[PDB]
Amino acid sequence: YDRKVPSPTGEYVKEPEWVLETDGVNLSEVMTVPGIDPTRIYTNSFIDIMEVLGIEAGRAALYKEVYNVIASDGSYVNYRHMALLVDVMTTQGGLTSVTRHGFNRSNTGALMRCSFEETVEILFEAGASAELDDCRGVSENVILGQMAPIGTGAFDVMIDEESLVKY
Amino acid sequence: TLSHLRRTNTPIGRDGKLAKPRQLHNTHWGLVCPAETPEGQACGLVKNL
Amino acid sequence: ASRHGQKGTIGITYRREDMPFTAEGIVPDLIINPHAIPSRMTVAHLIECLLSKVAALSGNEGDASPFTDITVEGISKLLREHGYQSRGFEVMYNGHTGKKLMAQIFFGPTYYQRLRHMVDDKIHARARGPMQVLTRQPVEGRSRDGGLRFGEMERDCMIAHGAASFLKERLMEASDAFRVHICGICGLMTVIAKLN
Amino acid sequence: EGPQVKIREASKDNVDFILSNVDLAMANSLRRVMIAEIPTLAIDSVEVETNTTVLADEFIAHRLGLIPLQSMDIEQLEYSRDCFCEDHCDKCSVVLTLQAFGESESTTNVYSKDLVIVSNLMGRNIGHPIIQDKEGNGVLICKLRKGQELKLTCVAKKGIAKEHAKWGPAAAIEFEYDPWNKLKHTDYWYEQDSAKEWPQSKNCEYEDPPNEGDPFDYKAQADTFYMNVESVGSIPVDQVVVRGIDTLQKKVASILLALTQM
Amino acid sequence: NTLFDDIFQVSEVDPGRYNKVCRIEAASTTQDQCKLTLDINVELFPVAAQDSLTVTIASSLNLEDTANDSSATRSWRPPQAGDRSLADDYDYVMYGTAYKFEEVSKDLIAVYYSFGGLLMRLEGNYRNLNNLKQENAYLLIRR
Amino acid sequence: RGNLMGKRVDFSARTVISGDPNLELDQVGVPKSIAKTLTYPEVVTPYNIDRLTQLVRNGPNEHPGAKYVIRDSGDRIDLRYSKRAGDIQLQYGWKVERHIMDNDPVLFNRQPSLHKMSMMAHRVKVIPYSTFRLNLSVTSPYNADFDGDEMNLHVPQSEETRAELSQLCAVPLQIVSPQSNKPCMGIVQDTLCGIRKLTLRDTFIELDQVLNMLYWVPDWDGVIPTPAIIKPKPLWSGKQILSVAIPNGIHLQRFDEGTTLLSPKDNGMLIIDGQIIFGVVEKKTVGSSNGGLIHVVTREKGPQVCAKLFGNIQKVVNFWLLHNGFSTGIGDTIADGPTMREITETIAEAKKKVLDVTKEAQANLLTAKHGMTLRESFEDNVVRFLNEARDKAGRLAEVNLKDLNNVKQMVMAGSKGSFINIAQMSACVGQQSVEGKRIAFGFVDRTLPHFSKDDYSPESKGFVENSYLRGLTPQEFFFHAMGGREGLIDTAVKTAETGYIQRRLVKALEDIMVHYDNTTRNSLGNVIQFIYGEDGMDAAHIEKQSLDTIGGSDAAFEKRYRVDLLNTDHTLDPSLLESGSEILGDLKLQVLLDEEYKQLVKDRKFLREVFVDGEANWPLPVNIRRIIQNAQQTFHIDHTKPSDLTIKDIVLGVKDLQENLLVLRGKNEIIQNAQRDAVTLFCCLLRSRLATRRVLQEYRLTKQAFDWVLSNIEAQFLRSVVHPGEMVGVLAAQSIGEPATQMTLNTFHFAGVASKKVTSGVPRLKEILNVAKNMKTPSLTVY
Amino acid sequence: MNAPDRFELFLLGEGESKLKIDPDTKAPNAVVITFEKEDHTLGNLIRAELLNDRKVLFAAYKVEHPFFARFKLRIQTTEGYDPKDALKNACNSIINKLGALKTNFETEWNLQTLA
Amino acid sequence: MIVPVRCFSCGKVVGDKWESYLNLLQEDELDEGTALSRLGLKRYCCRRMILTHVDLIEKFLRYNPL
Amino acid sequence: FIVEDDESLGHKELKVRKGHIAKLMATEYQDEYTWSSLNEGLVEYIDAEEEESILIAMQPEDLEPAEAKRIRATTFTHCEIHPSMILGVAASIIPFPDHNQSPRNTYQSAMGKQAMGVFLTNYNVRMDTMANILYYPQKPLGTTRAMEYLKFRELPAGQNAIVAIACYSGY
RNA sequence: UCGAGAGGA
Ligand SMILES: [Zn+2]
Ligand SMILES: [Zn+2]
Ligand SMILES: [Zn+2]
Ligand SMILES: [Zn+2]
Repeated sequence: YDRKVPSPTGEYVKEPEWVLETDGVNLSEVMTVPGIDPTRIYTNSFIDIMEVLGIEAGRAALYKEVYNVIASDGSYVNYRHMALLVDVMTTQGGLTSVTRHGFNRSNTGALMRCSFEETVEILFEAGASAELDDCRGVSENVILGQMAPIGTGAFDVMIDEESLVKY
Repeated sequence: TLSHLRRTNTPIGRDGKLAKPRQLHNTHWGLVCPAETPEGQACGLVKNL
Repeated sequence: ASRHGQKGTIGITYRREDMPFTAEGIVPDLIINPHAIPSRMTVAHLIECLLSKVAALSGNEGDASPFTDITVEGISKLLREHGYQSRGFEVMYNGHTGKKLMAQIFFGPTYYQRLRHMVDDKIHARARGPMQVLTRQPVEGRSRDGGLRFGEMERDCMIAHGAASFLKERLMEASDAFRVHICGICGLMTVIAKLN
Repeated sequence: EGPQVKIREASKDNVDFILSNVDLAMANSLRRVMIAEIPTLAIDSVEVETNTTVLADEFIAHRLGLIPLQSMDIEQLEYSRDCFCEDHCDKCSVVLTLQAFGESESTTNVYSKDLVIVSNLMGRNIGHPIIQDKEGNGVLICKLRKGQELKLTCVAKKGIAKEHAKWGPAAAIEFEYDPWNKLKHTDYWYEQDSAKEWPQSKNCEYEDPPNEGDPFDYKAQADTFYMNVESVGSIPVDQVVVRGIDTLQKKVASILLALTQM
Repeated sequence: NTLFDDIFQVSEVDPGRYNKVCRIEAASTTQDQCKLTLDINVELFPVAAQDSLTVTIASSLNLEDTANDSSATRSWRPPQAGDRSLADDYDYVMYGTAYKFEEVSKDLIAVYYSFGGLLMRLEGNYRNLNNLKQENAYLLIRR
Repeated sequence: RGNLMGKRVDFSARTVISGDPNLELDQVGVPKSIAKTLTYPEVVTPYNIDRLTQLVRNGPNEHPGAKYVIRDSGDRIDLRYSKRAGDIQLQYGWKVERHIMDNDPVLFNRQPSLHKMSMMAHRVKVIPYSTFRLNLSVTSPYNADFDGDEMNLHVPQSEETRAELSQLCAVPLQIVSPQSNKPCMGIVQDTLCGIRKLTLRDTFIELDQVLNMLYWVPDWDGVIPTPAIIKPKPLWSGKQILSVAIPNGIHLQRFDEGTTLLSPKDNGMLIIDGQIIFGVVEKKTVGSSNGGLIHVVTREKGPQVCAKLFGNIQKVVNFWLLHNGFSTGIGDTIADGPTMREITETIAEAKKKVLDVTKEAQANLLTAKHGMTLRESFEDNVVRFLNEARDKAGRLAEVNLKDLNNVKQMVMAGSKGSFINIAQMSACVGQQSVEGKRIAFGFVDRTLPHFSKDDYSPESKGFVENSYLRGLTPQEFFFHAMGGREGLIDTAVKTAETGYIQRRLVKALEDIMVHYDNTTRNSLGNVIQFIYGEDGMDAAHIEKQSLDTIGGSDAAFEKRYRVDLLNTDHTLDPSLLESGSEILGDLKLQVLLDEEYKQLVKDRKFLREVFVDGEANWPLPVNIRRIIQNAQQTFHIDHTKPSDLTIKDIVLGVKDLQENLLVLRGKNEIIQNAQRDAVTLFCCLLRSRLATRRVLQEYRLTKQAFDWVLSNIEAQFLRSVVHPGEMVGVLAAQSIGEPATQMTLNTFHFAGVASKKVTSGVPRLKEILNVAKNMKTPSLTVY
Repeated sequence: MNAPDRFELFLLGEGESKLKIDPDTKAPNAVVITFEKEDHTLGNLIRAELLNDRKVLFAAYKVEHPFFARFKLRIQTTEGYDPKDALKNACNSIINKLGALKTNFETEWNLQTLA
Repeated sequence: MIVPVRCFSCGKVVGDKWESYLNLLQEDELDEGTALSRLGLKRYCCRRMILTHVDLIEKFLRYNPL
Repeated sequence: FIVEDDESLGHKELKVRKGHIAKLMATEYQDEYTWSSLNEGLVEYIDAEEEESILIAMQPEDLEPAEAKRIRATTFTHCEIHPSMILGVAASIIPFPDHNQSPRNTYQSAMGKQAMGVFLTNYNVRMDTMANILYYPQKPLGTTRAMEYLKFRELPAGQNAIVAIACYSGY
């Protein structure tokens, strides 16, 4: 593997090295192996990293894949797009799924949840365990068809008195 | 009008596990058309003889 | 469409005058674009344009056929002897000014076919009409005067755009809409309808 | 006395010639006018009494418009819209009749020999279908067998080809200039040889070859416009070209006339 | 007023995938140290190796003015028919605009021109303060 | 799902879309009916009455009209019938259901709209013939080919719902995709295929044709230029005449491939003050690219200025092209006679290469690669030779073909064409494979009965030696017919799969928005970010800038950045500065030139920790490698004359600016610390650009020019800050839905990293989003 | 249907003169003239003719849209000299040039016989 | 469906031409290329017009009238 | 067809000879020697299973004796009639499908169901819910042998119209 | 209306 690294002169130069790739996932014990860098050593599966290292090192490895998945066909997306979703799955505590189970069981609003996949399932668990709705969720304002706190209705306009008398 | 006559619909379930079926099998030589098939939905499931 | 899968649609019509002409005074029955063939990789089309011209000029119905030992070089030889350029290209003049066109248009009678999809039976526009019997929203189908379904992802766009008030009115009077009276204590459809 | 002309050969339906001291634009504008802006006559409203023929009432109605009619005295006839009559008349319309019955058990063929003008001629060579068949029955209509009937009343009205191609008395204009391509307006596509691959034109004979060696003409201008004009029969091949010049300066006479008005 | 006076000898005629135009390299007589890259059409004007062609640059033409914050004269007027004469005596002739003033070696300089699409490079010295800026300048060729 | 989140709507229309060059970028060709079948309400205001009463008396049929007239009460006067349908009293404060008119903001939807785009505000232009006209260049955000493709709608009703389209959703607003921080639309088809042939040196447009090309620009001043020559005929350079469409006050620089500041191959691009200097126009030059003119045009000039350019280029280019012409034939895809012998000898070495290796596999003397089995290892060797052949056999005809070949020209510009498209059509198709593996033996040990048992030869294993030009053989046919079907089989599922993903993302996203404290939260108040995308910037304002500091040898950084007043060889020539000698040998002023260098060198080492890959080019706000180039064009700075300012002015000026580049105002330390943490990189770039030495050595800045730059960079950065209310998270959902829609429709060839190559695109993306403990790709990199 | 009528292409509408003279405010001594019910047929041979004059500083025609048969025509001439007369002269000269071909060919056809 | 009156590309009358063409290949017994050379069918658009045409009308006629 | 190893005057050749052709042609001329007469043992019906154990000769010319144009065991049991016979209905109507890309032809093997033309002759008498006909239909200029059997030269789908691969404005 | 099938891109 070729690697651009700084020459003692100051300049960054192509300094190749030997990297050994596998077809197995065990880090907990391969890290403990001497004669290998236990810093540069990245496993394909981010799910191990999150459990081995920690959630912030987990979000870090989550982007790497998310990025390369888009970077594959030579497609580019501005960091903040992928660094939002990646952070989204971690900002809960552990790892969050982007399917029925992971996010549709979250702290989120009852009417904002029954929108995605599980419809009558989320409507029964909400009414029986008695829960409130923020009426801040997009789907909620959409259902109600009222001035949503989105761009245009985020803030709230009121009448001014100073420039009313003035003109 | 002819193309609706020399046609073959297939069902689903029971079998069709870690198999094709859609993908043009070698055995479809001469018997079935290699290009006549309806895109998306039942593509490669409904063949024309 | 040609017998290849080149689903063409008209996007303007010109008559004889405006249309370009060969030295013999031949105007094309229609004009395609050079951009179809590389993305589709439709080669059999280019020979169908070709082989049909020889088949028309010789009189003898030229055999297109699938697996037949016939080559374009074999076709070109019979076309060269027919007086016309063997490669198919013909020197054309701009129907507007008369001034010769730098590039020579490929001219050949490709067998085209009309499709059962016409705009006059595709078109629709609804500005308030018959609403759904149960849901009180516009009906479906152009025929029964049915409004265009502003899909789930269309909503997702008015959200992203930051159009909190577009979709606020779009979900209401601009489509469905409704006025009700409810209890402050219970918050349900329970107030008895009288008003007057 | 300025722009010169020389007829190569002239037939009953075609005229081949050459044009000298002429602008290229005016040369191309000449064909444009000859194609569409040439005033002719043809059917516009086909009235039906009875039809039993295997052709749709509108299939026939279309066919007719395409059948050529003598338009030698076109100008005398007035445009229907320009006329003062409550729709149609003799001064703007030429009524026709196509009565037919499949008496002959055979494939009863119908031609121009079957349609009769039922309006006043006004002593003018106009409204006569063009027959060009050896047996004397030009342009085939339809066919009938036994009890099949067709009785019509097709009505001819003025109009130019800019309204419908049926009033197009230019069958196709053969247009060419600079066959040796000294002016170099076209880039010849070639894989081996330019001259060998590209067909040499009939018009090469009537022009000076480039002789080679001498650099391309810097002060280049287009001339020697070779043309063959084909009529359908509606109007004689000589009138076709002359009326093309007549209407063109007319379409220009209108502009200055209006300029003065404003 | 003039801004150049020199003669150059044809060194190379290079089409380079092209047809109507040719890349040209030449050397000056007045100074051997001085060189040129000339881009030039052929169809009308043919070129042959080792030829004496009286080259010139200059700005706006005439004797009077000499002109007061145009700058053109404004837009453009056709060559009339035979009225008004500038430096018509010269053969080929072009119009373009400069862009780069490359610092070669001590006294040596390279000035880049753009004749719409065509380009021009030249070397040596003696040009200095009177050569360019304003960047807009013509081109003249004789015999 | 079908009544609340998406429901049937009133004031909507659908009909087939059509391309048009004579239509504007922000325009819609609403059919002469439709805008007659749809109604916008207007209040009887004194600024419309005469137009309105005329339209009411124009009724619901004579094109611009009105169907209903609403009174002071709940009465709706229907003019389609009515008795006073022609009269109409027309009183103030009354409503009118008026027929849509030209330049009337309206929502345009191409189903399925995934991203923010595909849902623009096209100003109406009512035209005849039953089809929905639309601009050619606006086929990039919708991704719609005009092949009987039909489009949806929604006409706004209130003036406020309309203001939302007009001011937030207008088509030039969406000209730059925050997705890839680069443009959404660019020049395509004929307008791309033509412009290449127009912008070159071999092209000369004669005066007659030229005069009209100038009139075709509706923004053309009336200033006739001077022909690029004189000679016996006055000719014009295609670029020179195109430079007309390019607005004067814009400078572009590229330098690609060759590029020698005088390239003979017309490589790269140079445009100065809306004028073409040198180069050829390609997909890279005009079309949607991270600097490809349009990106510069919008950012530097304006969105309306750019929207106007889009139309200008189209009409002009297309005009020359209708008169120059274009075509393609069988000949355009014909390989030369000697090339035909040489293209066949390419397979001669290949059919030998395979055999020599096959004979090794049969005689048990095969080495058999690591991890792979003997069978696996062999197939991988035989697959390499087949590609090696066709991928070079493709270059064998490509390089051989002349430039006058329009097929090469179609690919040379871009528009519609790639290297593989010529290759298969002209040279050879290659080996067709299903599930990566070649054509397996369906019948026992044989692929077809027309072949013998155990025929591992490429001919019998699925290789297509022939070209499409040569035609195919029954075997070659059925083999490509097998591998061709598989393409469709998967691509249909690939397109159905990307669907469930898009929703999953956007749903889990919704509520996510920038709140009024740069805090990216949601419905709850659960903080996703404290600063949006770690900088609090709107993604459209960001551009790929090279940080000068990080690069070069430590010697070159000192040679370009170290300013030592006390030195003789490491000081400034007083020809650069005004007070050059009066400031020389100074000790109290050198304090800052050391302190500047402390903060300037500090960056290089910190940055090297950040971009460990040693990469300088990064997407960042405010294009400074331009604001400085802008001064040299505007102020016409010398060249000969010294700088009108001193060192005390630079070092402090640059410092005092950083203070003003605010994002978060909050008094407390943490928030001010976060603001420093947010600007960090921008300052690293700013300091790399505004180094006290650089400003004078190459830049040449006066007081007027420098103080302007400081004020420009400040407003441009404060302009660059994110807009609180931005649905940021419903966004960055489809700003990932859209890239995922394509991609996988091309993915195939190359093993070894077989796991990662197969578990790419959508297959591995189900694994990612769903987050499931299933191998597919367990493979760990060992450093 | 939605499509227009075929006669609309040559016929003149409700209050639309075959010519509309307006002055181009962008350039001095310049004019813009719209040709309702008219196409290339005229504009092209008008472009070619106006170019031939020496007093003509500018001449260019533009087919607005192929939908509607109206082309704009911009003419700019020498200071003091009116552009309408530049059009008036050329318009007449074209008829003089045309009338010449009408007769040259007329006699040339009598001379030619026959097939 | 009866010989299509006038060619679509050029515009030359093709009504009378059927009876002649249909016999020419029978009364004289020769190829199409010779018949289309005669009849004055110069350009190919006019030439195809007849050759590529199918006279179904003939088959519709043998259906008893009503 | 059935191929056999014996040839006293040659080497190997299929059981069908130049005498059987004139024998079949006589039946076609008059309207006795049929496909049922090929009971003779000159042709065989090869099952989906029976195909597993067989060897078919592609072109009988290319695959028979000892020893520019497109790219070109000897224990043959049977022989192929024509590789055109591998395609279905609508696929036969496609000219040079071999010269074309495979999915392109798959998209075309659907357009045939959208085509206009004449589907029958009776239609005038035959009352129907939705029917489309062509004013002047035309048989193709380019013919693929199989069309003669599919009656496409008798009941077409479109017309042969002059196609100009042009860049005549941007429409 | 409701539930099944054929196509549209
Ligand atoms: Zn209550
Ligand atoms: Zn009640
Ligand atoms: Zn009267
Ligand atoms: Zn014709």
